[PDB]
Amino acid sequence: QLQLVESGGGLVQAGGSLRLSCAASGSTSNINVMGWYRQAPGKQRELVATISSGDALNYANSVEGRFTISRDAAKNTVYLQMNSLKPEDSAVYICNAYVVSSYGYRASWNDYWGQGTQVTVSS
Amino acid sequence: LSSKQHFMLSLTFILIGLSSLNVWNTALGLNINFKYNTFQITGLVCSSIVALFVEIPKIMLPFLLGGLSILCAGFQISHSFFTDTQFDTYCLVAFIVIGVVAGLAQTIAFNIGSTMEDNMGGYMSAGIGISGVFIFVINLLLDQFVSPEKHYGVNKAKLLALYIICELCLILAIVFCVCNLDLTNATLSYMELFKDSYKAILTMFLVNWLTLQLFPGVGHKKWQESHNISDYNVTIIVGMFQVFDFLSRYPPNLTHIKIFKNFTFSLNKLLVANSLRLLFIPWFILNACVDHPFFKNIVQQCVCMAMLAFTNGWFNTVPFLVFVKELKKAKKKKEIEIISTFLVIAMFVGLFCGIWTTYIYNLFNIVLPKP
Repeated sequence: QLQLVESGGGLVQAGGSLRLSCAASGSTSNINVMGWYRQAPGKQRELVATISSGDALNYANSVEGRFTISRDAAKNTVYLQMNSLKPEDSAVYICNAYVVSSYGYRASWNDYWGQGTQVTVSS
Repeated sequence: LSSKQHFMLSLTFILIGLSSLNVWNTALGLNINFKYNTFQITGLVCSSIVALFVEIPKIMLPFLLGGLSILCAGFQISHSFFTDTQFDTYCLVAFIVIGVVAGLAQTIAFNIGSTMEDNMGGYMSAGIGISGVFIFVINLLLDQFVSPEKHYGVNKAKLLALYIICELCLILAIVFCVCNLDLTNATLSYMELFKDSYKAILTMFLVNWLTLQLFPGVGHKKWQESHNISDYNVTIIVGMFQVFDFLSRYPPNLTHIKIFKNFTFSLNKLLVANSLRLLFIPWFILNACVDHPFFKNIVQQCVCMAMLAFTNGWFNTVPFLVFVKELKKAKKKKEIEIISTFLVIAMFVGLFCGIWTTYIYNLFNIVLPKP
């Protein structure tokens, strides 16, 4: 199977900074783009930031200039830095992977989701 | 979903792929006439391109598999009790519709595999490869137990045996699919997507355009008609293209191993790798133009086709695995799937353009004189 480990969530004051670490063990080299998705309580899933294998940076329009996401291909770990946290970002962030299964003449993609960490900011 | 149902689903997907490619593999093995192969490839590519854009109903898959089975039955009955002209007309129209139906079946099976957890695209591809290997193995086993009567240029007993094997595989795949599968129920413009991932499209058209340029009608058709290769040796020659082509698509996948670390390299190095593949054209032509004993050798002919077979599949999976690295402006997950649609389209154009440019060599006086 493919397993994802996430750590860094917690309760901090507004305007803080946290570092979220996501790592993959099962699939080593077939991962194409890893990213983070947030799901607010009583709300649907939304995109936060994804980094591809060729260093392609994607972001949500509401997090531009505040979140920095970096990758370390040596150990297949992707880290996300959040700066100046605000109350509306209180949600659960789940790491995501995008694996290509392309044994030939057809490319198929899979989504692997971790358990995720709960991030709440108040006061 | 426990282990038993997962195993059954993997088996039925492998079997669907195997039974879909069985017809093409046995058409290659039986030394069928070249124009039939061209018609089959044209039908397959046209149907695949059409079905990529249109969400065809997913219930019809067993119906077209049964149509494939009855087409094989018609093939048998035409080789049995039809005269030459009607046999030719039938066989050609049947091959066109067979290509169309096989393309539709492949598209439907891949769509079924994609829209479910624990994708079976790898299992279907493994099924196609095992179809090639299985056809080669049964042809090799059948060669020494069948008299070569050569009714209409095709062995009667071999044709009957291979096609009844294909029919039984098709019907048992039908029952497996019915029992297992459930048949009830801001983006950038395409110009930016094309102008960005253009190397991946080009590197995939080139490999399929060149492989299908030679192997159909020059890989073993012109060698045997210019050197009088025995039918026993032809089966080895054609049948080892379809065993090394399947084996060559794995090493790119197991890149984590030290030995296969350099098998997936880059896109820029792929264009220069396809340029070196153009050196296969003189080698294939030279094998059908010189009588000097080294060229008139079974092992050299086998190895020369083996090298083309290995570089075909290996260069057909690399553009799928490395094109995401080269992407610059296509970052959304939706554009990754859209670009991948361009890649498979670029292959079918390569197969379609591959077969027809084989007729370019007809102008050249490649074939040696009969005496």
